[PDB]
Parts: sequence; C-alpha cells; structure tokens
Amino acid sequence: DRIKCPKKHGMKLLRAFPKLNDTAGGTSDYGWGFWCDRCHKEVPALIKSKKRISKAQDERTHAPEENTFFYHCHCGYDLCKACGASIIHASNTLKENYSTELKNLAACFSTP
Ligand SMILES: [Zn+2]
Ligand SMILES: [Zn+2]
Repeated sequence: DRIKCPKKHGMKLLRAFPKLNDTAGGTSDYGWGFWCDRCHKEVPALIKSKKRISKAQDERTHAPEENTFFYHCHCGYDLCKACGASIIHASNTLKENYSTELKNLAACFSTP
C-alpha cells in the first residue's frame, strides 16, 4: 500500500532522484540527494544493492539502511527507506492483531 505524507497525499517509491518536474515547487533540486522529513537523515545518494535476497521478503522491509530507494511526494515531503520500513512494520502488526482478534472473536462466539 502507498504511504501518505502528513497532508494525506499518496507518496511514490522512487529508485532514482526526481527531476524538477516531479516536485510542486520550482527549485527542488535533488541532485545531491535529500533529507528525510521525519528522521532528518541526510540520504545523499541512491545505491543499488546486489544482495537481491527477496524471494518473499517485502523489499521495503529488507535492509532499511540500504538506501536503494526512497518515498517522495509532489508536495515536497520525503521519507527515507528506514522511515518507510517502520510504518510498513507498524501497519502489518495492526493487521496481524486485527486478524488474530477477529479469529479469537469467531472462536469465543462459536465455543460455549
Ligand atoms: Zn527517515
Ligand atoms: Zn504531500
């Protein structure tokens, strides 16, 4: 699922720094990389990792320090991979505690 910026727009996962045309403001130049609007990390270059060990590993969760991509919003709000990783983890945990609580609810209902 697409991560949203605080202004509720759906952000996009990018594998290369965007062009002037991708950000709302005129002057956003991502030539030397950007800063995460949340953990303030200065991510200066996008690197291609050769690990490739993702048969069934969410790419967004594996090797968060591996800045192989980032999330950008047109508004200009950005998230490093690491910050994206923690919201996928947190949201997956909510879905798990939901399906679990739902299976337990069905069981409590259909058990005397
Ligand atoms: Zn961050
Ligand atoms: Zn935005």
